[PDB]
Amino acid sequence: GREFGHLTRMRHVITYSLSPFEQRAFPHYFTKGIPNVLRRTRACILRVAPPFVVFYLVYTWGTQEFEKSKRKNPAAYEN
Amino acid sequence: YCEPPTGVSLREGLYFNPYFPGQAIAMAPPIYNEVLEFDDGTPATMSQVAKDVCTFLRWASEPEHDHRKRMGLKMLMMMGLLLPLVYAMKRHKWSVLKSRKLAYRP
Amino acid sequence: SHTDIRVPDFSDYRRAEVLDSTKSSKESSDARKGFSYLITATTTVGVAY
Amino acid sequence: TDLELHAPSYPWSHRGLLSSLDHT
Amino acid sequence: TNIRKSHPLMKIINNAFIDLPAPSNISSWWNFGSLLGICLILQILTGLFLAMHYTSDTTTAFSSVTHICRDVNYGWVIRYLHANGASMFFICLFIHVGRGLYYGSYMFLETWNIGVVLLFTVMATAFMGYVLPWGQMSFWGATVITNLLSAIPYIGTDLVEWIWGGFSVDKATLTRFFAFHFILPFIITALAAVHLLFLHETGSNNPTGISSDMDKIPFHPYYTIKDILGALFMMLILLILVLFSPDLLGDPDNYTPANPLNTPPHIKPEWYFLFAYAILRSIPNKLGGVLALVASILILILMPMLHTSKQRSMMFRPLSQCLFWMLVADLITLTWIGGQPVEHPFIIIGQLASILYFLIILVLMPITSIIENNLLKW
Amino acid sequence: TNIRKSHPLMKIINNAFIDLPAPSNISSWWNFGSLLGICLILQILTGLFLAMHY
Amino acid sequence: AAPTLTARLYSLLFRRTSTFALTIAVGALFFERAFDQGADAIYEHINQGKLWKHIKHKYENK
Amino acid sequence: AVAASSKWLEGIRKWYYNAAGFNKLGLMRDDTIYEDDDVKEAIRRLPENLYNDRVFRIKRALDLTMRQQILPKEQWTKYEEDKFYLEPYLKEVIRERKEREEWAKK
Ligand code: HEM
Ligand code: HEM
Repeated sequence: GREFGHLTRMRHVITYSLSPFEQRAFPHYFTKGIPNVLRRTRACILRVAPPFVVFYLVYTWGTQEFEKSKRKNPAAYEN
Repeated sequence: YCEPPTGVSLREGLYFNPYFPGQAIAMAPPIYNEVLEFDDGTPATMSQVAKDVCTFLRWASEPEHDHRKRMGLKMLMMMGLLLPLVYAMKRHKWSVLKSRKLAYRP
Repeated sequence: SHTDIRVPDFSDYRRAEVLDSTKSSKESSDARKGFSYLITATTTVGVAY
Repeated sequence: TDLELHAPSYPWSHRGLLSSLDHT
Repeated sequence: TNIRKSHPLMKIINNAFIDLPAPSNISSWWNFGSLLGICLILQILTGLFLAMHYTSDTTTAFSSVTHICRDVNYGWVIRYLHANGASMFFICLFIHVGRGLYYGSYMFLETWNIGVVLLFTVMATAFMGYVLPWGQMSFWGATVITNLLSAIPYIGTDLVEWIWGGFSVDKATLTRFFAFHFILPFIITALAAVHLLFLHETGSNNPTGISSDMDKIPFHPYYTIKDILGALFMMLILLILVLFSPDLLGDPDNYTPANPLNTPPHIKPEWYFLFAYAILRSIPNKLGGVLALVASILILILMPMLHTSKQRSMMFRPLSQCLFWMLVADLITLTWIGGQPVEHPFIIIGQLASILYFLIILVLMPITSIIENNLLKW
Repeated sequence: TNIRKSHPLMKIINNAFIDLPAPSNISSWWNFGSLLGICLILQILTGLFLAMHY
Repeated sequence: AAPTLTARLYSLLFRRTSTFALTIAVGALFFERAFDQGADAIYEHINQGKLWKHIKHKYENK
Repeated sequence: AVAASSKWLEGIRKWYYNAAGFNKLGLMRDDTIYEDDDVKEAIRRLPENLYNDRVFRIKRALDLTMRQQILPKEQWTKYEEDKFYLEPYLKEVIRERKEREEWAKK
């Protein structure tokens, strides 16, 4: 009982629009795609990376240390 | 295969091999030079016979290799040109709504 | 608040063949609808095969 | 508690993505 | 007159798909859930052409799959679609869930609670029928999981033998596990038909967190095409994985036919459980350990009422966005731990993840949502 | 309020067999549709074990 | 303002809705005709002298 | 607690208002509140020259994000002219619930 007749109430506003057949669908895709990514990646490259960055360190530390005490046990296997 | 190192004990029936987890296995060496004769006219060296054996064995373990990499190729060419179509029909439809201006007058 | 109103400019989105506001579009009407339907016309064939 | 000898790699004649099998 | 609005069958589908008010900013992320539906119809369909052939004979089971992946037309394709098309149905789940902990999607109490049940049922069918290819990994994981539920002080002795039909895997077990696979599946589909009944009557969401009844566009021509496009994009990756490198996501230890005479050296399940198996063995005390294993799918119903912010979604909450990315990295280190033998730091380190999956969303997230309420004066 | 009326799920079984108008003089020859309903339902639970051990 | 192929194509066979649906049918006949060869030739040229059809000439029809 | 160092604290209050980005999309603070049932009644008490403004701000600042730009930098809502036009209509609905509650209890 919440179809397109009865919802919120609004007043004094206006909007315009064309058709699709009187326009082209590629307005400078090449020369506007790159700047958007350039401006937005900077903002959230800092918000997804640093949490993930402290796993590379612990993983490499553990891997190389275990490799030592598996491939180089005869170092401390003193005769 | 290699001869056993110094200071290592081994079983009488056991022969030294460095590729084994136990570092020794009951495999009495069955493969060496000129144990066979290749009827096709090939100088039978150990390496060549071992290579032919391995190429036979994998095929026996999974024969669908050759019938796989061909449908895996007639899938990309056909798809790789239909899919760039659907995109265009999309753009048409969503291109009604990215062109509207929205002014306010109280 | 009524008589006033101008639809703002849609000049940079138009097709280049209807971007001139001097001449009509009844001449520039068949090329558009013969172009934008071949995507679908290809598409139906693609779905079929 | 010991080591193992991981085998090397060879340019096998069937190793590619779009390759085949020598049927001889 | 208008046949679309007076026929008893087409009122139902017009009101449900073709003509429902929908927002207009929805992120692609609102995309994935439909994909799951595509997976659901494909796992059922491909899975009946195996129970046609398979034989629940304890010394006939393993040779069955071995003859199907050789003997019949195109069976090598279907076996692998069934083994790989659920490595991805489990891909979908972690995205459709994690998003609802970004865009405040739990305030739908009714929708949210008929969820977790489905999570439990789907997660259990795969274990319940990855032990009947009848191989050593299949038997020797079955034994290990079985011996835990037997550590209940008075529960354990009796329940364990009812599923074996004896003392150990014989003709009396493979038969009733193959009983299980058939029925969990059909029952699950009806819970999915009810998830959506709730959905009508609140409408969808939008990635800002503000009710928008002002500007709702239809769900024909727009959501119908966006959906079809992305769906015919899941069939690129699925088929490239299966028909280029199938053997990549598995293990080479369901090939030696099942025996009690051997025992696998480095037993470990497939990737997508090793998370709810790394808590388990992380701690001593078997009776307790089973309890901490299910603390997790029920940690979730406890998180609609720990909410302590004034706004919905993380888009306008730049300080909480830090804590949401130390949750997923936690679940990635915790899956690197599990499928790997026990050494010096593995025990100490896997432990931290277990301590933290709980300290992040039990203490921290309800106490760090006020430090910022105090900053915008609500 | 009344729970059955306002709940989104109970609202459906309430209109189907708890509360719908029915005629006064319906005989016992109108009992066979529900018997078929019962009859169809045995045959799927039986037929399950005849393939499980089958 | 010379018309393009599109205008004459739409005048010919697209604005009928009884013609349009057909020529979709048409491509698959053409595609079916021109695609087996286009894929088979390239696949066989990629790897030559290596499959039985390249070796059967030793033993075929004596 | 502190007063002299609170001038430091005021500074961080300017920082957070620049971090969260509801000013970038052309909004004020009270446009971004989650409407449970105590805020569904203190919205129906607004005068009809403040109700309509909140509708036009939201409908413009929601179609930017399906287009994925933002608005020119001179147009950002400045920090100090932001308006709390809804605090007074809300710290009365809450104050009257609490009352029906001490009634029933005691
Ligand atoms: C949610 C739905 C389902 C999931 C997630 C699922 C999962 C699985 C998995 C992972 C396997 C392992 C196969 C292998 O490793 O080779 C399997 C096997 C099997 N499943 Fe399913 N399954 C589902 C539905 C069904 C249904 C509905 C049926 C029958 C009605 C079924 C019958 C079988 C049979 C007979 C096998 C053994 C055949 C074989 O191993 O090749 N499954 N299932
Ligand atoms: C077989 C399992 C599942 C299926 C088929 C499924 C399917 C769906 C579908 C089709 C939607 C609506 C479409 C959409 O929002 O994109 C949806 C929404 C939702 N689902 Fe599920 N789901 C499943 C499991 C789960 C699980 C495990 C949860 C865990 C909480 C969950 C919670 C939700 C929520 C909160 C929404 C609301 C989406 C919104 O924000 O509007 N679902 N699901």
